[PDB]
Amino acid sequence: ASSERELYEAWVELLSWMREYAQAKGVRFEKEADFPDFIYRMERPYDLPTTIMTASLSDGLGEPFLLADVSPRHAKLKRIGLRLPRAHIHLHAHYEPGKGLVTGKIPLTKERFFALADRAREALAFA
Amino acid sequence: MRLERVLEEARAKGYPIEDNGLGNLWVVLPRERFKEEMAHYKAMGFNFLADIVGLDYLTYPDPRPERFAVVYELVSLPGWKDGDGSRFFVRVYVPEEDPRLPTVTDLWGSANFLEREVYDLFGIVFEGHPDLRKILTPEDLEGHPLRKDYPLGETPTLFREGRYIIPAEFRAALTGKDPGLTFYKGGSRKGYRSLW
Amino acid sequence: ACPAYAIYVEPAENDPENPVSAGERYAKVYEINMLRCIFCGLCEEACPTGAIVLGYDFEMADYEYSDLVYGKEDMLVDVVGTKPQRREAKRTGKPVKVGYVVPYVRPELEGFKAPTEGGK
Amino acid sequence: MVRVGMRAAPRVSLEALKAALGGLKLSEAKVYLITDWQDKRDQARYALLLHTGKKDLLVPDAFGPAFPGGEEALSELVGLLLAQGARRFYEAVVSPGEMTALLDLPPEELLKRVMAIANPTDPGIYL
Amino acid sequence: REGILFTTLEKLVAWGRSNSLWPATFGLACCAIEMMASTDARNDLARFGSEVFRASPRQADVMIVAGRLSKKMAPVMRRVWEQMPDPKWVISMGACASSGGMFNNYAIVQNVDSVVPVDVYVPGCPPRPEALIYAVMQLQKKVRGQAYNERGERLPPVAAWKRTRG
Amino acid sequence: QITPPPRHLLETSMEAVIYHFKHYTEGFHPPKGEVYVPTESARGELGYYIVSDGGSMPYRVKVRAPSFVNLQSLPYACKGEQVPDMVAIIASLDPVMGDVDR
Amino acid sequence: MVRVKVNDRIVEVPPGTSVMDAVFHAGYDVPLFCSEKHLSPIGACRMCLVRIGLPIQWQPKLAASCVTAVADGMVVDTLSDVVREAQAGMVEFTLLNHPLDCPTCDKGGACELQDRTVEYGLYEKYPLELPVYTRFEFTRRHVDKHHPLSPFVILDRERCIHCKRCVRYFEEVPGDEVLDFIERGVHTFIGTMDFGLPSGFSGNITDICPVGALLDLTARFRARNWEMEETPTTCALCPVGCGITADTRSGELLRIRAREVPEVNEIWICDAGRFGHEWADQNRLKTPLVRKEGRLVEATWEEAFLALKEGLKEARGEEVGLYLAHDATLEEGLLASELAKALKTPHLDFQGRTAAPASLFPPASLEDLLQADFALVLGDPTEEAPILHLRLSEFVRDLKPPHRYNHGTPFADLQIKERMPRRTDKMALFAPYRAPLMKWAAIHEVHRPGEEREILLALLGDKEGSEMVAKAKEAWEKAKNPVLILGAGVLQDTVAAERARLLAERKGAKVLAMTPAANARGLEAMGVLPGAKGASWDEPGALYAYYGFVPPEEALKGKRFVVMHLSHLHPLAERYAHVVLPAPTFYEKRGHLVNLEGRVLPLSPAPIENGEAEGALQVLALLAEALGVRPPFRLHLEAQKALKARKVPEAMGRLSFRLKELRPKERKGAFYLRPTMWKAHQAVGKAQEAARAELWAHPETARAEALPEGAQVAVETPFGRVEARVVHREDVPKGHLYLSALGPAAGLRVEGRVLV
Ligand code: SF4
Ligand code: SF4
Ligand code: SF4
Ligand code: SF4
Ligand code: SF4
Ligand code: FES
Repeated sequence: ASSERELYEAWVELLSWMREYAQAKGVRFEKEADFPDFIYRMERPYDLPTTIMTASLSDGLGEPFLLADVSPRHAKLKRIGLRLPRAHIHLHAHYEPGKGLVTGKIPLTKERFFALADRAREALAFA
Repeated sequence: MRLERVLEEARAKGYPIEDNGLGNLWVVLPRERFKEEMAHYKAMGFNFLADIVGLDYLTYPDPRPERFAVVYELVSLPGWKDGDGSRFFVRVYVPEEDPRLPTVTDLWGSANFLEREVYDLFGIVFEGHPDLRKILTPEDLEGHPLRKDYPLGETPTLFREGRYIIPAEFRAALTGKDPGLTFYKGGSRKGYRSLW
Repeated sequence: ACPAYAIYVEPAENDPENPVSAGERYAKVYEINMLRCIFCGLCEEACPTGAIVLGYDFEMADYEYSDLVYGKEDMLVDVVGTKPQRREAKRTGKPVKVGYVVPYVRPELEGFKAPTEGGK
Repeated sequence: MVRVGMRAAPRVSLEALKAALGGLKLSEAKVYLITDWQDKRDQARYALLLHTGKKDLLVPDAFGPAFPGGEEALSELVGLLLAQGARRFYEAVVSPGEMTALLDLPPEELLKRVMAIANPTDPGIYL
Repeated sequence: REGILFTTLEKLVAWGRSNSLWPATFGLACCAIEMMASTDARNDLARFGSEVFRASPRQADVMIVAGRLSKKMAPVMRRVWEQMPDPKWVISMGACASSGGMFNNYAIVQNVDSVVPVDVYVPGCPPRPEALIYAVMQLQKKVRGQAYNERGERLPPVAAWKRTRG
Repeated sequence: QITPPPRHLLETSMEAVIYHFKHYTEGFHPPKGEVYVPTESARGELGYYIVSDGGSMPYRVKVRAPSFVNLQSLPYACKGEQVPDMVAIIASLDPVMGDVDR
Repeated sequence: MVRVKVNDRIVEVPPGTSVMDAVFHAGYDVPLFCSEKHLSPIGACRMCLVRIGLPIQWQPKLAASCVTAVADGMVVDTLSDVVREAQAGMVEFTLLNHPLDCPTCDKGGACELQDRTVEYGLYEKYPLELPVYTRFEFTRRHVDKHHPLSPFVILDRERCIHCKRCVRYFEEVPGDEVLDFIERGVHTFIGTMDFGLPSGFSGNITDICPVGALLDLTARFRARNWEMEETPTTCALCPVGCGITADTRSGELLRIRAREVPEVNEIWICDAGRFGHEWADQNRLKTPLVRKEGRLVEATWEEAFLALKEGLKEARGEEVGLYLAHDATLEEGLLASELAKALKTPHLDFQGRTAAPASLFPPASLEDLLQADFALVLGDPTEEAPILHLRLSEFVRDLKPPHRYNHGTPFADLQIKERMPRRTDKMALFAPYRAPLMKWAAIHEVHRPGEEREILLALLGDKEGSEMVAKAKEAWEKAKNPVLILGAGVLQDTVAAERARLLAERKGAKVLAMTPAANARGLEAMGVLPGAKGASWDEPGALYAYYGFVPPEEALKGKRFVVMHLSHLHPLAERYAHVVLPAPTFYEKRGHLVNLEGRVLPLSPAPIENGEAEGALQVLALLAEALGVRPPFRLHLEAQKALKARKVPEAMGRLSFRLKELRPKERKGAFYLRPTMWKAHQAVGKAQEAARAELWAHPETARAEALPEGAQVAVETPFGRVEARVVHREDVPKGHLYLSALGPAAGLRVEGRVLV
């Protein structure tokens, strides 16, 4: 259906939170990779709101501890994903209408993500 | 019809018969039998002599009998007196140190220019020719351009501030002997043909 | 894809703060030797990001060899005219008049402004 | 094939060539002024390869306005070659790196390459 | 007297020479066909003053190198330049002539400016007939003293006026 | 191997990117062998004798230039004819010297 | 030998051959990701699959030709439809999650995945049907991107196809485990807890990675793989002369890569040679300078030659210095020799001249090193002759040179199994500090400088050594084919080299001499050594001098005429030199060198921006003109003729030359000049902090001498003034300070001081 749209919109919203945390704890954030269907679209028209697909929070050593990704424009089984490297931790969120951004059945709010990234910073970050 | 008779005449004396599945035929005559056989070929009804195509196989991946090889193209026009339409090639190998070959000028006047061209482009002299005079390359040009030991002689392409290109070191294309930028080439980049 | 090897592309690394391309790479130096260029259309054909596309201006006769190497800021869609045309518009004070009209611009030329069949 | 003169010393190269040329008649000789960058002659450097057919003469990169006294030396040189009856003048455009190594290739390859790449040139560009 | 030595007379004769450009083609390759097409009933260089076409070089001021200049032709064409009246101009038409083009090889002159002093270069392959007109108008304003390079310099009216022929 | 992938799936498929890149840089490598095909152009029988070595670039391309063999018949054609007619007999032969000199 | 049949061809092949090598030796082809030359084959990419029959007895499942041994009379089928369809399927699985970066990927055209994809993928399915490339229409794997693992290497975890090449190499070749996977499943990825990437041989993975995961940061975003102009040459940073590729485009240095030459370095290069190229294209001298107003001025070659004439008008021929660099070619040495013969001067030398020549000893080839029984090593291969370490790693593991097939080095050597054990009984290493190789040498003793001679004496048996030296002596007496390996510490102390000569002659044994100078043995072979008087490169004995290198500050001081022939500009020249001239590096030179094993090696010239630089052949010829003496050499062809007259074998040919003469000098021992892999002139750009100067001190004596663990201490040595980070090391002896000698002046014991 059309929920996809808001999902990408919601996806953009997610990025904001990430950036905010960067200023809070003074930790390095990096834009990892942009959309291929936006680089390699030559004349084809493009309606998506933002051009960024993958980003991450890297520690002082540059090694990431938190990764966030969004599904491409034409792929099947679209989702938004989160991963903690080296910790065997994967989260798979959808956008359910009325509820909001939810990890499966459980809502994914700003506070939950802030806590998760703070835990990763305290635990996994080497320096 | 006369091409089948050509094949039957050649096979009896031990002449190799080359064929690709595309409709092209080769009959390789040795140089001794070359002149008399091709005289007979004109006698067999070959009105038209299409081409004299010389080949220099210096950089060919696989070895060949001799470095140079000259191929004549014999045809019989279907619309003339008794026209069959049989067209085929005759290849004759010519050594690097023996660029000799009898002319078919006496047979066909068509080879008057054509053979001259191969003397220009290859070091191959065609014996008995009225005039073997350099045709295409300048009179003061030294050597024979189309043989592989003769450089193509490229010039760099020019840009703003010292940025230049030497095309020979810029080519992503490979030759047959060029190994490539990876450890090896297999599959499609070792030779590729679709099965219709 | 140039049969003359007439295009020089020095690449460089994007600055995330104020980027130039969408990926991690851009063209620091992008030159074309109009005296080497033969105008095939193979470069437009091989561009995967649709950056290089042949246009419509033919009025690029100039006097000096070194003046016929067109640069990046001499070919960006935002530019209006050819090198001698723009130079004459500056040493003359009169804007550039292109010597052509087209029925439209193709979709591959998104952004390229041109006179269209009499719409203006 | 002989090599006279020295790199980046226009007057030394020119005087040595004066001495070595002598009474050699150049009616059928071939003069190859080797340079780089077709268009920009104001900073140009030149080698010289003179192919008499019976013996050859090599001058390294010491001519052209690129060196002090080099423009007047190239003018004197081309005027000298024209005085001796030459009509065939040639200019080869090589890569900068080629200019150096090409004088260190064996004589046969250097001479073949220069003869293959040389362009007919008007001595008026050097006078 | 060279079209010089009076403030009014030199502008007058520059006007005259500019609109009196007598193109002398030296048709070499497929460039030459696109120059001949610049004479048909869609786009004729027969207005600005270029109607008459004297094959003799003793009679024309503009020499248009239209095509690839092979080395075996380089002196012959050369001599036609030497056998021209002195107020003469030379245009290099196309890619093979202007630079070595795509034929970057043993056979072709990699810039015709080697043998003849070129006035204007006109890229294209072939340069559109309207582009060849553009180059002849370019040369028109060049001989008027109305032409400048990218570096700010004004270009002299006649190339082949600055060379020691030999 | 012969066609680069369509331009729209350059942003969807990896194999498309690899094949587009490779096709337009390296090209394809036809098998080792020789071939020739006849056609009728405005100046006669035309064909390319192509010797391929299995590499991206052909080992040799020989051209049967119909204007090359068509020109051997000029001294015969304009033999005994008038002097002014030598131009007409040449224009009437229809030579394209881009084909002859080549 | 065993007979194998591939699809139409029958091949003799030695028994231990892998099926993959039998296919390629037979002339056929098969995809290849998991396996690599000199690496243990393990069936991982599952690309090497063939069909195998051993009676017609076709195998049920496809055979892994990378880890299959061959048996007599076996049928190998790589063209059956099943094999081609399976190979295309595996390519599909491998490219499944790839990041779509080819056009902007630094790997570009020289990417094995690209080539094998276009080779074997998309089997001919049977119409002119509209074909589909990929079935994977789901979300791809996304992980961390463009992550610099180290100042030389960048990491893209998305491009990794999970081969084993970098980790296989890291365990096998250097013996330095600084890389391995983290997780499993499809979430597997490469990482490290050793962040500095400490191993001195990490760069080779840059070349091995069949994808663009690990790329060279010093050559990231310069040009495309096909665009770079390749110059195959030989590296003269250290005397092993590994075969390198200098990739340059538009007159500047882009990238250094490996050139395979199994005779000396197999396919491996050290990080110093490969990443330490920033200095060549960056800042170097292009115009000759002349002293006019008691200062330096840009000058023509003419005016410099005139000043040269005048300065050497009143110079007698026996007081002139002829001093070349440690990397000077055979041509240059032979001409300086002949020119000091004509212009009779006893003192000519080169930069890395040892008191005891390397020519004393018989050279050994590296494959002999693989076949030896023992190796008695004194010095640090990692720093004095880096790639030796790698060859010692074949030596310690019982590996031996494989057979040479029709496709060159074997792709799957069954001789290399994975996780091979390393013998502690095959070698005995003595260094002044605890080297990484001491891990594989049970017989090992950390000594102090000037102590080697005693270890060697004890190995002879004229005195009694430690427990370790007794074991080394015992194994050396018992060994049938031992190798003696002498660093600079031995080669710079005349008596120690003398006892080595004695020890290596008495038992028939050849020597590997890790000279500080690359072409030391060749210049000795061409006759570059001082005479009776003896103003060598470090001595101020001469009155007029020509210098081709950087002399100690005291060697310039006092002279009447000093000319340096440099590539970069040195303050010692703008304060003590009268005429400076530009020289091309070894990167862009052309000539020959002699390996530390006696093998001659070619130098091809690189399209780097030399400026108006000229080779020292031309300078010495031009300098003798001012002296009256006529030169015998002008060019490289006449130089090569005269070389062949000097009986120097063809390229790759080993030159036989012994020499029975020693030139000893005292060493005032307060500081040590630790031999360093990193060379001083390489401290530019990304090696700036890697090739930094260090001062190693014992924690007790560092603490007593007030040297903090991180402090930048300024040190003044005869070889210059440099600041150096202090490192506390509990293996460095008390009372000494090991200063990182970033030049080919290593192994010397010199005076000096730590300035405040
Ligand atoms: S149109 Fe010009 S730049 Fe583009 S590929 Fe062709 S000749 Fe080269
Ligand atoms: S520039 Fe193009 S049109 Fe002109 S001669 Fe050359 S190939 Fe023909
Ligand atoms: S690793 Fe190879 S296939 Fe992958 S993006 Fe780079 S060039 Fe393309
Ligand atoms: S990073 Fe490269 S070399 Fe290492 S396992 Fe992955 S593909 Fe292999
Ligand atoms: S080991 Fe020595 S010769 Fe080899 S690459 Fe390193 S510095 Fe150069
Ligand atoms: S499985 Fe990788 S090639 Fe054998």
